[PDB]
Amino acid sequence: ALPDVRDGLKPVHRRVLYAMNVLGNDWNKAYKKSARVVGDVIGKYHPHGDSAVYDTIVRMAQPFSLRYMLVDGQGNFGSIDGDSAAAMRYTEIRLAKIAHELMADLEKETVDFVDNYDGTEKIPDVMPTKIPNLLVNGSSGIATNIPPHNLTEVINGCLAYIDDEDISIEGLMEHIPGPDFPTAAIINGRRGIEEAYRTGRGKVYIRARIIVHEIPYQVNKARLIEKIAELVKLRDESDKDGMRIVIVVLNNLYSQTQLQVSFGINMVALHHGQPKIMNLKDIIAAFVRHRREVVTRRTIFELRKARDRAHILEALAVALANIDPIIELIRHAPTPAEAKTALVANPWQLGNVAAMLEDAARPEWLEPEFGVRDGLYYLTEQQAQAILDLRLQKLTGLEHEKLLDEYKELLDQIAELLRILGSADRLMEVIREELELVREQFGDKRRTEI
Amino acid sequence: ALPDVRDGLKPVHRRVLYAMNVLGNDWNKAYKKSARVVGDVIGKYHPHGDSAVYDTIVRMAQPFSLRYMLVDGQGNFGSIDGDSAAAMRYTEIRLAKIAHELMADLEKETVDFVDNYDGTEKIPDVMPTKIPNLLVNGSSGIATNIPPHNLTEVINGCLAYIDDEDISIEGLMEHIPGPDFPTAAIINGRRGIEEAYRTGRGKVYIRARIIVHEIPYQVNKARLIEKIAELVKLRDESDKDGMRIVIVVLNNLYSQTQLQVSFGINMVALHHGQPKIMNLKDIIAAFVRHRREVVTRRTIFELRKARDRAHILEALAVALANIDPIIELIRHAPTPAEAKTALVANPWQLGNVAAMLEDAARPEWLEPEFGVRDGLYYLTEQQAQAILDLRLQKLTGLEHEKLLDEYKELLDQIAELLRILGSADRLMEVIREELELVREQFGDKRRTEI
Ligand SMILES: CC(=O)O[C@@H]1[C@@H](C)O[C@@H](c2ccc3c(c2O)[C@H](O)[C@]24O[C@@]2(C3=O)[C@@]2(O)C(=O)C=C(C)C[C@@]2(O)C[C@@H]4O)C[C@H]1OC(=O)/C=C/C=C/C=C/C=C/C(=O)Nc1c(O)c2ccc(O)c(Cl)c2oc1=O
Ligand SMILES: CC(=O)O[C@@H]1[C@@H](C)O[C@@H](c2ccc3c(c2O)[C@H](O)[C@]24O[C@@]2(C3=O)[C@@]2(O)C(=O)C=C(C)C[C@@]2(O)C[C@@H]4O)C[C@H]1OC(=O)/C=C/C=C/C=C/C=C/C(=O)Nc1c(O)c2ccc(O)c(Cl)c2oc1=O
Repeated sequence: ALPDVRDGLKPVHRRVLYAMNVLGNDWNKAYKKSARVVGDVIGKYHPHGDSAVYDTIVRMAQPFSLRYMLVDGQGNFGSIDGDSAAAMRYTEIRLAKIAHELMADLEKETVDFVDNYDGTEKIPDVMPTKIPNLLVNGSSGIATNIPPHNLTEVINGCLAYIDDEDISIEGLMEHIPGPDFPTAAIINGRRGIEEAYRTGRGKVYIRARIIVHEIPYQVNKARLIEKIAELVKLRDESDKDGMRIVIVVLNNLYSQTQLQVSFGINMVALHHGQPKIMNLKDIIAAFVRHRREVVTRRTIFELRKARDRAHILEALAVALANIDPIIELIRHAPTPAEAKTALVANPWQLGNVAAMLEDAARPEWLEPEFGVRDGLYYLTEQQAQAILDLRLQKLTGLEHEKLLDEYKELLDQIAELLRILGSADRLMEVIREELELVREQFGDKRRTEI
Repeated sequence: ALPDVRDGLKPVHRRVLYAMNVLGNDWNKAYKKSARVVGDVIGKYHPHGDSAVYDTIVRMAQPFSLRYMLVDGQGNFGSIDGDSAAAMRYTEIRLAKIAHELMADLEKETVDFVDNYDGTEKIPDVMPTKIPNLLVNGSSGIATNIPPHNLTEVINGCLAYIDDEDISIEGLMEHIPGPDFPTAAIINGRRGIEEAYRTGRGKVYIRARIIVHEIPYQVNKARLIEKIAELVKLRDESDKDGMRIVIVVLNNLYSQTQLQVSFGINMVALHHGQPKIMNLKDIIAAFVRHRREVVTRRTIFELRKARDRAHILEALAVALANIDPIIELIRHAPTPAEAKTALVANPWQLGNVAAMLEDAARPEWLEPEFGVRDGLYYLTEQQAQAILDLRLQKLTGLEHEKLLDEYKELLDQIAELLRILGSADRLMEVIREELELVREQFGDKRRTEI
């Protein structure tokens, strides 16, 4: 019921986006019918059959609901007049490009996973988000009430915090002057913004921009129009190219109608598994600390993966340099178990890959009796099984070359990853550069006037 | 909305059972949560989110609903008193053993498949059922109304029809004297049974077996009890070990209460894509004709599959008999494309598999320039790619032996399949023997007294 402070998501949102990721329902592939994603979420992650899962998909696609849409939707996803989306069998969805940034590096052991409801699947506890989504898209529930914000502004605030962790709320507000609604309009109550940013709680007012061009966030246009007719105890000329409501009285309309509304900001989020009231700085610090954890864990993962792969490739290169005796050995083995034991029994000469093979690339788990030792290769059982799994086409010149090239590139990736892990400065710089690139790729203009 | 005469299923039932088959949710594996199957059905086959999919799962598991349950359910699936099943996240299901007979040989091109709703999946149009499910489990909908029947009886009727296609309705009724309800009780109206079997339509009456031990099919026990209290302008002592309702008056109760109900038999099913009223003989003939189509198509499929596999294995055996020159060829090939062209360029000597290799096993699509020709093997490109895909462990003695043994068994399977396809007598005998085995494995005692 409360969003996680780190990714801004509640469980239902996270389960939806996760299912889309697992489906490969990517920004650069064909749309899928909404029903497919709904069915996957219901069966694997959120085993309830009411309207919440599809409702969440629909909200995440509506440009009048989310400041940065997380779902790219095609078809009828409803309108600001409150009409419903078409049924899930008709609408088409895929991940928005920015949703890939929310889930960047999820496959790289960057976040803890928890059991799904039947213990057959894992689900991330939180997304390894590059986007400060809690602030930029906001959240509500009945309690928390966090308005959306401009991504450029929020990223600038994160970077200012990284530069000076003692930055004041006033300092942060030089970069983040207030909320930014997808529906634009006007905010009127600067003290309310400051009190929210300082304490977590502050009430602000949102005013429409007689011709009405923009209305407050979360106001239903058709209901607004009916409300005006009822108080009159007007035409809607809006279209695809923008909103246009046609109607002294204006101040009166602002006084008794949703042409002005209050927004009670109440920044409550899950923080270390507990609900907590959080100010602007708490929220930014939590996001930054999350980036530190993610990037560290990612770098460790990549280093491990690269060493593991390089280790398998060493075996393959040695076998392919010793192809005749390898074949002679396997052909005379009664069974695959005996071939594997014969492979590991006696070390192998390195041949023309000697220079290429001769500590940085050794997996940390590899005991000292294995690997290159005195110009000879001592294979593990796993390495022997990889030789036994080699297809005959890997003996052709090009496939042999590709393996050697892959090994060489891994050696360079490993040296680089060690330099990064070994340097707090490098690691912090990766974090910053990632934020800055997010700003360059996805940052847009402010819409709401403060 | 109407069941297919051949499998007795409506689309929703077929989509449920199909999803369970695709999931591998088999009788001899662990139960899965109902929600998983629901989610898969909704996402892939039946993209509507109301109660129908789960309701269908629940009905198929209830021993008071289906004469032969198609779902094996564990947990609370509701009762004859009309209480609801527990929610889908709590109940556990797998296919009943007999449901595997309903879908036997589905993977062997035995039935036509149709597009699912988004054109990303195939769904069978009908199941290749060994079970005459329309009769044994019945159907209803608002119209068709077909009561359930005893499997032993119905199979005996099918076999009697196969022996004499001119069998009369009276002849069939020597094997099938009437319906058989899962809830037992008593049928009172033999003319109604005969008129239904002769014409498709007949009305019959079902009577409870004061102590009530059995009640009519589709009667809710709790509602029956309330109905008796209302007319009285009694205790339920039923338990896990059987039904027991405790209450001259009896005849009166039979006259004004569901201790007796009418069942209007109306045997309407889909037949060649059209709704048709069908008599007993029409229904049996349709099932038998379906078995003829299935077994023919299955036999053709197996023959094709076996020839295809044998053809790939011939290439592998020849390569493994020529392992040195094969390796020399591939090692000196600049790329896998050049290795493949070199493999196919020149025919191969047969070596010690000559006797084993030397028309019955040739795929029907294989042009005469390929295969064994004058003691030499001419490879296709596909066969060359299979050699290139061979893992080094296939050179060990045991893996080499397993390949040769597989080829030998395929040769014998192919000779047998040709004998069957070539003989209407053999083919009809397979059909009969399959029915008889169904009767032996799944046949049980009559429950309802006529
Ligand atoms: C507290 C509560 O509501 O409990 C519900 C309970 C009463 O009912 C459960 C339920 C309903 C119906 C059925 C079921 C249920 O469990 C049987 O599971 C059932 O599915 C039912 C069936 O009908 C069957 O009968 C049925 O009828 C249909 C189907 C398909 C299946 C079934 O045959 C069988 C099955 O057993 C769902 C259950 O819901 C849950 O467990 C969890 C709900 C989570 C909702 C989160 C909503 C979030 C909204 C939200 O965040 N608003 C947002 C914002 O304000 C918001 C603001 C800013 C912003 O940026 C964002 Cl992104 C925002 O995003 C937002 O989403
Ligand atoms: C004619 C009709 O009823 O149309 C329905 C239409 C009115 O409503 C459709 C529908 C309902 C709800 C929703 C939807 C629908 O399309 C949105 O698809 C929706 O799912 C809805 C949502 O709530 C969402 O809002 C929602 O609220 C919940 C979820 C999870 C998804 C959504 O957020 C979004 C989604 O767009 C379903 C739609 O149903 C169908 O298309 C097909 C229904 C087939 C039913 C077959 C029942 C068979 C019973 C039967 O055979 N009885 C049996 C016997 O008597 C019987 C007798 C003997 C025997 O042996 C057997 Cl086996 C027997 O078996 C039997 O089954």
